[PDB]
Amino acid sequence: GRYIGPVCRLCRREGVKLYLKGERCYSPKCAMERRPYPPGQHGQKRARRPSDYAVRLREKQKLRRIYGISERQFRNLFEEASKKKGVTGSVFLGLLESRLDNVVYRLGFAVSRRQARQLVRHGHITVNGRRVDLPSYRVRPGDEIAVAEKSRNLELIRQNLEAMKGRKVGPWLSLDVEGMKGKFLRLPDREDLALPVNEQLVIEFYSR
Amino acid sequence: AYIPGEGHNLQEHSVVLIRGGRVKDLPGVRYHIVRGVYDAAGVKDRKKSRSKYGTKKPKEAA
Amino acid sequence: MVKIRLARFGSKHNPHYRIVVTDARRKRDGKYIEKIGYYDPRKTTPDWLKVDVERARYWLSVGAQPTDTARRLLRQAGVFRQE
Amino acid sequence: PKKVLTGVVVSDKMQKTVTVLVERQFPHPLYGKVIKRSKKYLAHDPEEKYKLGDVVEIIESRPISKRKRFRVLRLVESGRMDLVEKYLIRRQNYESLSK
Amino acid sequence: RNLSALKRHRQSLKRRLRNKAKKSAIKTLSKKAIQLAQEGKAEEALKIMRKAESLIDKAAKGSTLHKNAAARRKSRLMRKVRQLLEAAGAPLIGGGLSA
RNA sequence: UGGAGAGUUUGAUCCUGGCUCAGGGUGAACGCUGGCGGCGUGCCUAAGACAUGCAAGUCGUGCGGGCCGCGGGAUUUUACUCCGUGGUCAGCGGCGGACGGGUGAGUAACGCGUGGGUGACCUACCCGGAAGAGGGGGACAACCCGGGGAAACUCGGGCUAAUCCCCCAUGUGGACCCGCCCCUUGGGGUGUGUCCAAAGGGCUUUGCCCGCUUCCGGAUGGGCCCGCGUCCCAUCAGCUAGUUGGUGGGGUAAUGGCCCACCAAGGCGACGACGGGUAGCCGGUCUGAGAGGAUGGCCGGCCACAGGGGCACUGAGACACGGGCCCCACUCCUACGGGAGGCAGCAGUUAGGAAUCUUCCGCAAUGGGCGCAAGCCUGACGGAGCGACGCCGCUUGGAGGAAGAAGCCCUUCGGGGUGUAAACUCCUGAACCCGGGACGAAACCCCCGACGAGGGGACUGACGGUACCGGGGUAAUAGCGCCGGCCAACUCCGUGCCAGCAGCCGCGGUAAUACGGAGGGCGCGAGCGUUACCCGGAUUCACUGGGCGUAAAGGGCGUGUAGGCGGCCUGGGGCGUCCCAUGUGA
Ligand SMILES: NC[C@@H]1O[C@H](O[C@H]2[C@@H](O)[C@H](O[C@@H]3[C@@H](O)[C@H](N)C[C@H](N)[C@H]3O[C@H]3O[C@H](CO)[C@@H](O)[C@H](O)[C@H]3N)O[C@@H]2CO)[C@H](N)[C@@H](O)[C@@H]1O
Ligand SMILES: NC[C@@H]1O[C@H](O[C@H]2[C@@H](O)[C@H](O[C@@H]3[C@@H](O)[C@H](N)C[C@H](N)[C@H]3O[C@H]3O[C@H](CO)[C@@H](O)[C@H](O)[C@H]3N)O[C@@H]2CO)[C@H](N)[C@@H](O)[C@@H]1O
Ligand SMILES: NC[C@@H]1O[C@H](O[C@H]2[C@@H](O)[C@H](O[C@@H]3[C@@H](O)[C@H](N)C[C@H](N)[C@H]3O[C@H]3O[C@H](CO)[C@@H](O)[C@H](O)[C@H]3N)O[C@@H]2CO)[C@H](N)[C@@H](O)[C@@H]1O
Ligand SMILES: [Mg+2]
Ligand SMILES: [Mg+2]
Ligand SMILES: [Mg+2]
Ligand SMILES: [Mg+2]
Ligand SMILES: [Mg+2]
Ligand SMILES: [Mg+2]
Ligand SMILES: [Mg+2]
Ligand SMILES: [Mg+2]
Ligand SMILES: [Mg+2]
Ligand SMILES: [Mg+2]
Ligand SMILES: [Mg+2]
Ligand SMILES: [Mg+2]
Ligand SMILES: [Mg+2]
Ligand SMILES: [Mg+2]
Ligand SMILES: [Mg+2]
Ligand SMILES: [Mg+2]
Ligand SMILES: [Mg+2]
Ligand SMILES: [Mg+2]
Ligand SMILES: [Mg+2]
Ligand SMILES: [Mg+2]
Ligand SMILES: [Mg+2]
Ligand SMILES: [Mg+2]
Ligand SMILES: [Mg+2]
Ligand SMILES: [Mg+2]
Ligand SMILES: [Mg+2]
Ligand SMILES: [Mg+2]
Ligand SMILES: [Mg+2]
Ligand SMILES: [Mg+2]
Ligand SMILES: [Mg+2]
Ligand SMILES: [Mg+2]
Ligand SMILES: [Mg+2]
Ligand SMILES: [Mg+2]
Ligand SMILES: [Mg+2]
Ligand SMILES: [Mg+2]
Ligand SMILES: [Mg+2]
Ligand SMILES: [Mg+2]
Ligand SMILES: [Mg+2]
Ligand SMILES: [Mg+2]
Ligand SMILES: [Mg+2]
Ligand SMILES: [Mg+2]
Ligand SMILES: [Mg+2]
Ligand SMILES: [Mg+2]
Ligand SMILES: [Mg+2]
Ligand SMILES: [Mg+2]
Repeated sequence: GRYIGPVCRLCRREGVKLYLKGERCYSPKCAMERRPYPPGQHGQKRARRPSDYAVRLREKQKLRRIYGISERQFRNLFEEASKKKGVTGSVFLGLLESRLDNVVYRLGFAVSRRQARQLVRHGHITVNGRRVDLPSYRVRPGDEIAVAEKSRNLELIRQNLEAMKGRKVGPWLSLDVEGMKGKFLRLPDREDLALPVNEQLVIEFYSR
Repeated sequence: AYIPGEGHNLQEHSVVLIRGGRVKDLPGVRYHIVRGVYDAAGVKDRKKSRSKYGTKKPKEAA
Repeated sequence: MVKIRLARFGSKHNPHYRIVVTDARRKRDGKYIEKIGYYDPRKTTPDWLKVDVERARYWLSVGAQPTDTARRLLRQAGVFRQE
Repeated sequence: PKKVLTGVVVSDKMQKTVTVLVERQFPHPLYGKVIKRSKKYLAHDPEEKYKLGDVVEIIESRPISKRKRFRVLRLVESGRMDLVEKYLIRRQNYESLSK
Repeated sequence: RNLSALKRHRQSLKRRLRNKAKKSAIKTLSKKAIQLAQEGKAEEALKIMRKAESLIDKAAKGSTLHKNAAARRKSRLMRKVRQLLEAAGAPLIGGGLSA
């Protein structure tokens, strides 16, 4: 099963602020606004010039840890993107962003990918009316991602759909906020996302 | 064959599994005994790399 | 004696046959002579049976006994329906 | 098509049979260089008509003896005792490879 | 331990026996015919040949001799007879041979 | 849409060069650990030996009986005997047992692959087309009577039916010899002569249903032959006497030295014969930028085998896994004379081994055999069981939550770490409980129509009370490896060339990031490591793509055989080469 364990703790280590808690990893602390250095006894000591490997490792750990996905599943996605037509960097990100668990979070229904995961798992989500409890499910374009009518009354869905009052959603998505349902209009270009990650390093990491 | 580990329990009729893995400082020693199998008991008091040495999980803080 | 019969493809709890012409003597899932159609008994998809009837007609024309159920599928695709 | 080959009669010692040496050439599968290779065929000559030196065609045939599966289709041109020399020398070299 | 279609065994032995005899007849009569033709023989060489032809075509009706094993035997036989006859005089009682 | 390199020879350097590692793979095994599901997969060894059950039969619409019953008659004397009908048993006869299932022992071979050839052939069942079935006769089991053997079985005698066997006829046709045409390997046609057919059964009974005969055609499946391809050793160089060819026979469905008589003296070999080694081949699989290398396990295709060696019978088809004969070895029975057996079918047991499953459910589906049909058989098969053995999917929570509890660890004594991690607050609700509940199954069959087309009708589920849907509902598993460099991850203690680590370089001799433990960290996660094996890196057998002055490597030098290679101009052929179209590449 997916990671399960301390989080705004690679918010640390990986240098950059990763958004794995959503509400707090967002507000005087991803723990990161207090301690911007690696975890552990050595965290605050002159970091050593990183090896080409270290670098490429880190960048891929970053990207992976962001989406909360496991190495085996991440890897197969990468290999899938590699076979496919077109810039194999973006494509991967295309696929990574097509995971229902993510879309749901991109759509505001959840505040975290991790929390989005639980929503999808416990039946609270529905693709094209039919419901779907697989975090890995590939959302294709055209697909309507609703919330489960039965699940609507829940405090949690309410808050998140209410705090989406004002909010704006990525160019590849749309969102009827009242009907608690969004849409997947097309797959995101690299430019559509602002990820702290140079995928050129990731492709590179999977080359040896 | 080499008997790896902290210390052992092997005597003259012992019956053991061999695995291959030379020792290099000992000439003509091209195999290791596998600990935890047949009459080679696994290494007691081993907290770390326990699965080589073949010693089950200890149970005080676990 | 050559036969129009079904050959099992698909998978466990997922039957999908091939209407196929083959020698009687051949193992059920082995080399056949011609696939002349396919049939999905659980109609999971709108197109669950198809048969090249020109070809069926040909094989009957050369003396090929269908399975009873091979011919039910053939009947249905108007293999013997006439005039 | 019954296979038709062409080569050179290099023996008529047998009754109603000729031996025919037949060259075939082709790229080497790895090294690409075109290489020659050859093989003798025993061919049926019911009228002991063909003799040493003749270029004949040879045609795939219903069996006539053990290892006789070809008949002599036609003469292509006579003479070629040069090619027969080629074969005969290659043959006597063999005795100079023993112990 | 008692597989009841070792009935097939029983049958085989009876059919064997039946074929075995049919063939012995064909042999001894053919031999008889060719033998007669050695001494240039009127009716009787053919008369016998004629019987034997029947006995063959007959055997081929069933499993005995099926086919053209039949045709083969007739062929070998009424060739042999006609040849051995023309060593010596005319094909008298016209019997079984095309004029 | 495809190509990463590093460590290690020195005081240092460049080059050569080996070794080692990082990557992918697995029918695995071993260690530690282990929650769920779906789909796959599972004796690599002893082609060892096997208890027990099950695995090929079916047809009464081919035939005649026996045995156990019941009913009605000829009979009014109870003896004899006719008919009908219910079980049941085998026998005769047919069709099936040559497929389906198993295995890889042998095989380096037209075995296999691929493309051709058959004027050199066969093909039961099936489909099309043409024509027939008219007399007559016979036997053998069943059953009855006797004999031998301990049993396995077996000998003798007597009756009997058929779709069993035979004779005569009819000959649409076909076969053979001779001849003649056409055609060209034995392909068509034709003329005398000769020779060859058949079986009956059922009826809701004068007209249908199942069959039978001969012939031609199709379809399927096969046999034979040929070109090319198919591993290692030349420290195997010469091999051959059915050998090589011929004439004539035999044998086959058919070609052929396949076999035999006789004749000739031939055949093969460095382009590797002969010999030895090893191996089922292939479609594929793994690897690799590719070229290539390795491989042939699952699934499909072909071969070969059925305790070891031979052999033939029957048959369309076998030289026949669950048929027969003989020899050999092993096990069991034995009244010592004689017998019985063959899981490389499904399970299963035992032995070997590091290691590989249930003596399960079901014929409901698909397929197969026999049957007019109903059906019967089917360990083929469809399912379930067991093993993280593999692949994929999912869980062990989610959001808040301190300048930050305790414990444990560092510390320059100020402070730092584990760490939002926990505790705690809301929120969801794997497991588990309640309810509904499958698809897979429409045919065979019956009725209308005509037994055809078409229409109507009824039955049928092993998996399974499973999947899936609905209601309720508990915060509810984490491990393994690594942290000197290659390589991502550092400190305190312990230890003192010991105990130990170790893939290679090398660590350990009192301050060890290398040993053991702790804290902390890195990496993967129901797994993680180990060992073993293949490809990779290895351009380290170099075709792509290497080298030989001193690193390994120019033969001591010549002569010259086979072979390889070949100046300039013109013409012909078009074998290589290039192009188009087409068949094939399941
Ligand atoms: N009994 C265990 C072993 O069986 C072995 O023999 C085995 C083999 O002969 C054969 O097993 C085959 C195997 O050959 C071949 N590679 C195919 C498959 N792997 C196995 O399959 C066999 O066993 C599996 C279960 O293990 C069965 O499911 C399968 O149906 C059966 N054929 O059948 C036997 C097991 O069925 C050895 N005799 C011996 O080591 C020991 O008997
Ligand atoms: N028409 C040609 C074919 O000949 C083959 O047989 C030939 C080949 O098997 C063999 O010759 C080949 C040779 O051509 C090729 N250039 C070299 C190859 N090593 C040889 O192979 C030979 O040796 C190898 C290795 O020892 C073995 O497999 C076997 O004994 C033999 N095939 O000997 C025969 C003549 O070369 C096929 N088996 C057969 O299918 C077909 O007749
Ligand atoms: N090694 C030196 C000598 O090589 C000589 O022969 C070789 C040399 O004359 C010459 O090889 C040349 C080399 O001279 C010069 N240094 C340049 C060139 N790279 C080489 O060339 C060779 O190698 C390249 C690949 O590297 C190939 O592509 C090429 O076809 C091949 N000729 O061509 C021959 C190819 O090997 C002689 N064998 C002997 O004197 C000695 O071995
Ligand atoms: Mg820190
Ligand atoms: Mg029978
Ligand atoms: Mg040196
Ligand atoms: Mg040094
Ligand atoms: Mg090196
Ligand atoms: Mg399973
Ligand atoms: Mg009976
Ligand atoms: Mg088989
Ligand atoms: Mg099987
Ligand atoms: Mg050999
Ligand atoms: Mg044919
Ligand atoms: Mg009669
Ligand atoms: Mg008698
Ligand atoms: Mg008859
Ligand atoms: Mg006529
Ligand atoms: Mg007659
Ligand atoms: Mg002959
Ligand atoms: Mg072998
Ligand atoms: Mg390479
Ligand atoms: Mg191979
Ligand atoms: Mg045998
Ligand atoms: Mg026969
Ligand atoms: Mg055989
Ligand atoms: Mg058996
Ligand atoms: Mg054991
Ligand atoms: Mg069935
Ligand atoms: Mg059936
Ligand atoms: Mg939390
Ligand atoms: Mg609740
Ligand atoms: Mg490092
Ligand atoms: Mg260690
Ligand atoms: Mg110390
Ligand atoms: Mg270390
Ligand atoms: Mg340590
Ligand atoms: Mg998983
Ligand atoms: Mg290489
Ligand atoms: Mg080169
Ligand atoms: Mg070199
Ligand atoms: Mg030198
Ligand atoms: Mg010199
Ligand atoms: Mg010279
Ligand atoms: Mg020369
Ligand atoms: Mg030139
Ligand atoms: Mg050309």
